Amino acid sequence: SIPWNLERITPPDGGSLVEVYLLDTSIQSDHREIEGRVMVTDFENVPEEDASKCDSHGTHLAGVVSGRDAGVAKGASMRSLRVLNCQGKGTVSGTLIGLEFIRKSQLVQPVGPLVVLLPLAGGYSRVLNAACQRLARAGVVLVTAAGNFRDDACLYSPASAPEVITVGATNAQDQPVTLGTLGTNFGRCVDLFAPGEDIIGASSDCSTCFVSQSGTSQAAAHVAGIAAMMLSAEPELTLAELRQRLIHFSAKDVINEAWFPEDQRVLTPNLVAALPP
Amino acid sequence: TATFHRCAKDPWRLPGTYVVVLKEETHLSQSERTARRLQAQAARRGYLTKILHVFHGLLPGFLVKMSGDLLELALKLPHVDYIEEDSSVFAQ
Repeated sequence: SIPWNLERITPPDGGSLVEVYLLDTSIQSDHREIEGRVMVTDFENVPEEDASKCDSHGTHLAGVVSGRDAGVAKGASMRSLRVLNCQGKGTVSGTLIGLEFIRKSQLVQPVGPLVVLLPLAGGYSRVLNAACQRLARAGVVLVTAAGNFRDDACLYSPASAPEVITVGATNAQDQPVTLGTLGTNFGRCVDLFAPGEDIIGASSDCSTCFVSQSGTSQAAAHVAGIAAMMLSAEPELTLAELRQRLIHFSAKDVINEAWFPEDQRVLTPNLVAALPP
Repeated sequence: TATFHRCAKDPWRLPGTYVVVLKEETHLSQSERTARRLQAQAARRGYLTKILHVFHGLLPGFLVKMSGDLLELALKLPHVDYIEEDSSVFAQ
């Protein structure tokens, strides 16, 4: 049997030509699911708090992207930057310093196509959107979470940046994910949806432990994996061509738009990401 | 010409730390000199400041820990495009 989400995106250990940068919490890089596939950079810029719990979020997402048993792009390599503290909180300034670190690292030692996964959100930020726009215009692909606020993604960053691929979350019924009284964001700033409910992935509680997690971070990690597979098969794709491929291979009109507020139905793309055949 | 911006979600604001963003094409040498100029002008007015980081590569500018009382003065510095108060981001 296979996790529902991996079956959903399947219409080979792919994505080997791409490096995926992850800006998140600390990661248990020795977990059997991701050991040897995640390179922990010396980067750390986190605010003071208000090890197993500290690395929960990032370890799970690294597993979603490249994990041996439950990853999307099992051939992709990852590089992690710590911008979120033990409580999952970071700053816009720390995230800016991290994005700049990625660009500097690329200029010093260029490799293949880069995908940057931003599984975080804050309020609309002119500076964070501008830094994302500059990095995308430099040729780097950025994928971010739409946000878990059951709200218009245009009010959050980096979700609101048009040059970033912004991902909402859907469940096994292809419906928008509910997360307590909130749930996935929606609206015109969301590019597409992807599996983000009960996603089996690496658990930092033990070297071989697995846990199911839900959220737009998990949905964005699926899209970063799909992008790594698409770019590894067609490395010359521009960002515009990659976005066109993601839309082309997505499942269309399967989301029941009634879950979204009335005015957001026409503005929200009815697309669920999938791998090409 | 420069403008000031702060997070609309008031509980997510981090007052006391500001991202000073300079105009496109401002060089690292100009960003470092502008940062020193702010520090000197602030010290003349009795305020302590700290330059936490100098940006270059994506956006030119710097990160400064200082009282928001200095924002009107900082917005008059040469090359300033805008200033944004730092704010929180959260794992999704």
